[PDB]
Amino acid sequence: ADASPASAGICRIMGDLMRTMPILSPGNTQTLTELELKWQHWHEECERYLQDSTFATSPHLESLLKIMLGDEAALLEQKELLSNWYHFLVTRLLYSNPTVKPIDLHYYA
Amino acid sequence: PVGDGELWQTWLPNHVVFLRLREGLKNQSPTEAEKPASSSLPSSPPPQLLTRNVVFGLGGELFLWDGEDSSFLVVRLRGPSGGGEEPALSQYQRLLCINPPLFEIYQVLLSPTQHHVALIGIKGLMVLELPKRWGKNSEFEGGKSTVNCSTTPVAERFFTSSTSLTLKHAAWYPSEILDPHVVLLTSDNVIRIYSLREPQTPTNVIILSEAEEESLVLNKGRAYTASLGETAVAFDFGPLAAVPKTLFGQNGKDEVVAYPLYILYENGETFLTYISLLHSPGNIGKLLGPLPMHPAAEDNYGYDACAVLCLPCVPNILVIATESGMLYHCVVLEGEEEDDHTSEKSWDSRIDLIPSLYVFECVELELALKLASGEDDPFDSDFSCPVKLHRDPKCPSRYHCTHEAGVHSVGLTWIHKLHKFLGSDEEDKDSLQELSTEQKCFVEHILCTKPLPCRQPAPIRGFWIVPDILGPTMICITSTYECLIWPLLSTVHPASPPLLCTREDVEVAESPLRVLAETPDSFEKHIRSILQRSVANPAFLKASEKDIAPPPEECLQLLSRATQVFREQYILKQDLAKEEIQRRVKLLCDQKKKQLEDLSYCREERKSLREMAERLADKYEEAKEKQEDIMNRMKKLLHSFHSELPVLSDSERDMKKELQLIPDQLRHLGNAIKQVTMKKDYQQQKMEKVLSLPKPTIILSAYQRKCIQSILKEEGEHIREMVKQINDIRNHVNF
Amino acid sequence: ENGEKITSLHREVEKVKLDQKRLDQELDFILSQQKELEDLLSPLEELVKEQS
Amino acid sequence: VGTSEEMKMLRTESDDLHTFLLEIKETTESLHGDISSLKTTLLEGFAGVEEAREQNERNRDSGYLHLLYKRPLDPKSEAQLQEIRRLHQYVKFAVQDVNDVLDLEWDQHLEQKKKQRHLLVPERETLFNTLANNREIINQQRKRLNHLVDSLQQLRLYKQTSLWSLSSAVPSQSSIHSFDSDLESLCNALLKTTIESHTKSLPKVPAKLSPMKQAQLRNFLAKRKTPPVRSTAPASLSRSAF
Repeated sequence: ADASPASAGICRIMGDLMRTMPILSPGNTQTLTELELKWQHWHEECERYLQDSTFATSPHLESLLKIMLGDEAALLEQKELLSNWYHFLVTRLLYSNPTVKPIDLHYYA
Repeated sequence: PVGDGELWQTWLPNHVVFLRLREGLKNQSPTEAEKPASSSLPSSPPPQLLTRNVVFGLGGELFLWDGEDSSFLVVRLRGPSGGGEEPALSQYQRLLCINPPLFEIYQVLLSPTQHHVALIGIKGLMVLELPKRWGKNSEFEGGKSTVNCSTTPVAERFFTSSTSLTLKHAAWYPSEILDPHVVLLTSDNVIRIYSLREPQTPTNVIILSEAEEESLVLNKGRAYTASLGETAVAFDFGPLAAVPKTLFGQNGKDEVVAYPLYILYENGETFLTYISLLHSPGNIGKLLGPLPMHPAAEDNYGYDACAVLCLPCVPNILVIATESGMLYHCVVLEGEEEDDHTSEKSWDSRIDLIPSLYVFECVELELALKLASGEDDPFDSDFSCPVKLHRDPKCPSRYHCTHEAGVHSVGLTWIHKLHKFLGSDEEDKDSLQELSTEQKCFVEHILCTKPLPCRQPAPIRGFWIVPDILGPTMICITSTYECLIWPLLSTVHPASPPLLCTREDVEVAESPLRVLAETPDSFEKHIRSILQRSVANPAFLKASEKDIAPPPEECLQLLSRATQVFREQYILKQDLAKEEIQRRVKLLCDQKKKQLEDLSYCREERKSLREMAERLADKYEEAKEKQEDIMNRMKKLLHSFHSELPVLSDSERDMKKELQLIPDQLRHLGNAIKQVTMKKDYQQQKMEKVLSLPKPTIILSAYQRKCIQSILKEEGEHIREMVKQINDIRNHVNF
Repeated sequence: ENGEKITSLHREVEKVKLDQKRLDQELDFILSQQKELEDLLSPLEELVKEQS
Repeated sequence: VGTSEEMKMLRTESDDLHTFLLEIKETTESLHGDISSLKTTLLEGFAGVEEAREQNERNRDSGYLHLLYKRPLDPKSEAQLQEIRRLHQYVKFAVQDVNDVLDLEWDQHLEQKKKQRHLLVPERETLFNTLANNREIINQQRKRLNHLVDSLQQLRLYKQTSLWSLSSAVPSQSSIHSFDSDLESLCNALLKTTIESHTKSLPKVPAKLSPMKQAQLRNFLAKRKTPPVRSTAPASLSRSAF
């Protein structure tokens, strides 16, 4: 954004989506269903920017949006940036199941 | 979440306990089908059918009386909280009685202390003690499949001797602070309180009949008082109250506190008594009544009164109910003090102040569904049975009614207005004017088991309201042991104002929608108002594989009643909600268009204001250069108008002395500047001649930088709140 | 939210457009009064050219 | 009503233009100042024409010439002498001020060059001591501002609702020697959370009604007719399709 005043506006939409993501905070008195319903809005807002084609001027930012949406095809296009299968697992849980339980976990592994 | 709620609706009616009870009832039915009658006549009426509740719940488990084992069957409503395993349809505990009850049970009741259960029958009481919970699950005896429970018979020697005595009504005494006491009403018009410490002798006894001074005569007239309704039928407790100071001699000072017990007769008269188990029986326990019911009624408010319920509110609301399905809403108020004016010749100087009952409204229940018969038959027979009243454990403005043909829910919308009017100031008349606006109660037919005149009912055997584990949720169990479940609304909603959208729009500068940002629910609440139902079809119990097939004509009228209610109360309101969302979405599309046209005009004036400001700077410097040569013509003329003066003044000559002195001070200052420059040159060249070895970079750690960035945040946000608080005070203290 | 911005934005457009147009006219008044001063000054510049 | 992008473009291009309605306003409200300055220099000009008129006629008297021996300076000649005196005193002070700042730098260079011969660490604690100073200055202005609010509430000039305030946090060292202090801190916190006490009374009796509200409610309900609220069957089955 400092070097490239043509992408900088779109790079800041990406960066602001990277600030609206509902990550759990250990000091914070919320439910899992609150995290879940907020993350569902964030997903319904990220996919919205993919339908109006917002990132189709820089394919790197278009990939980052698919990764942040839990796209298992775009995540496997990143396999040369995932040095092991258990980092791929934790990435896939972050962007496809943030309310995962121990008794679901085997199937994802 | 939300999806947690649907699983229990499909699971619980299919649990193995409801399969056991639907198999026992089959095995009971083979034996008695063949003997021909011979000529005799029983000189006796049939027994009264008492509406039942042989079910309760505690902490998250449901308790059903199995009279074929003589036990409670105990089933859990809390699934494993994480585990990936399904809740086991086969799992329960049995709580078996050590001594079995020697009578048919029509009702069960848990104690205020939650440790003891009354087992209630027409000829007795037995009380069960709950076994101690422990183990990983807080289970009875740590998870045993059968547990044996202590059981104590109460008033046994009175019921086993007096063959013409029966129970009418029973409850626990309202205390968490005493031994558990049980209260009974029996077929002699006497109330009796028993201790579980002393279960064969009453702690207190209250006679309800006026029968002093005529003694030493026997028992027979019990036929003839009952024909006049002079039988006590039911009772309930109001909240803990300070006793009226007129009921004691003028000695006391301590304010005595007791429970008001309200008592109902078969004629529909009500009486009061103040009961304490903490004070001496001096005047405490005197009967007060009959309590006058206002306004006066020309039928006399029925003569078939069967149940009573005292709501935990101020003033008290006493619900009175009949076998005809009428429910009266009596507000209880203390009586009036009479002025000494204009009266004569009353003849006892001993008027206790007796409280008055005030009917706010009455409800008429559809006990079985009314259909379209002809106009010409004066002898169709309205289907009466003993109404059973229940308190809602999460909504103090709702109560529930179970009968033989179904279940009804009732919400008193005006209770919130009554608590408003009494809690505002003593000049507030307009909260009393709100109490006059015709928001009646709402009445809700949840379950129907007699949907047609021809059909036999399925009388309720179990009723409970779950508060916390399924949300607020109702559980009903039939005469056939079928389990039926409804989630209850958490709030008694009054009706909303009439349609906030008969508006025509008017343009000056601002949006009509600003007023609708002030409340976040605004538009969704307008749709929720349009969708507000005022009739619904009740949930129907399925027909049985032993029922008679009805005439087609009853089935057509039941269908047309149902499709009319769907057309009038659902379909019409959903298309009205659709037209409202169509109107709202259009206005937002057209306002969104306007904002792009508005923005695009301001985008062109962005150019206009620049191609104006540039020329205003051009035109200013033109006027400014012109001012300076006008002034530099002026400053020359004034200089010529002083040059023609023929002699030097005293001041010209003496300014000339000072101007001749300054050059030698400038000779010293113009060496001092050079001395300070050559000082700087020497110092700077002595700083330069050190810059040939490196300083170490002070790498503040990623956590130590984050520490300073957190402290500078806390302190910068404290500074913002102080700048704010100074301006907030300055906006209030204008001088 | 978008409307409260755009309707308040529009009001400062017409404000700056009013005050810029006021400065244009207060400059015409300065340029006119500077001439009244210049036509007044010039006769004093003639009297000194004769007296000298 | 739209896409997520349309409703966002309507925010950015509004703020990307609101920024310029400060840029072009600040130049407009500034140029009004210099246009007001120029009007002042114009009125100096109108005064100078009339000084020049009076002095031209004053120079034509033969009596006036006799007093010139005792004239003060003209106000322009003395204003230039007062400016020369002001500039002389300024050039004299700023020579001393710059001389003495250059010795205050230079003995501080000698002081740093003394300190450089006995080891390390002053460049850590000036940062934390300034933070500690700012943090008690924040507490002193906060102590003063509450005492003003107490005083204004004493005087009844101010009335308030309720407000709240903020708390601190700190991060750990990473580099491997603290763990038993991190644990003893946690141990003392667990010891300081171990159990508390019990109470007993009667319940509070509920509030009694006002006799005036009670008598009003009797006088309302005794006049109310009580027609029954029926279970509402649909009032015309004579609208069936069969």
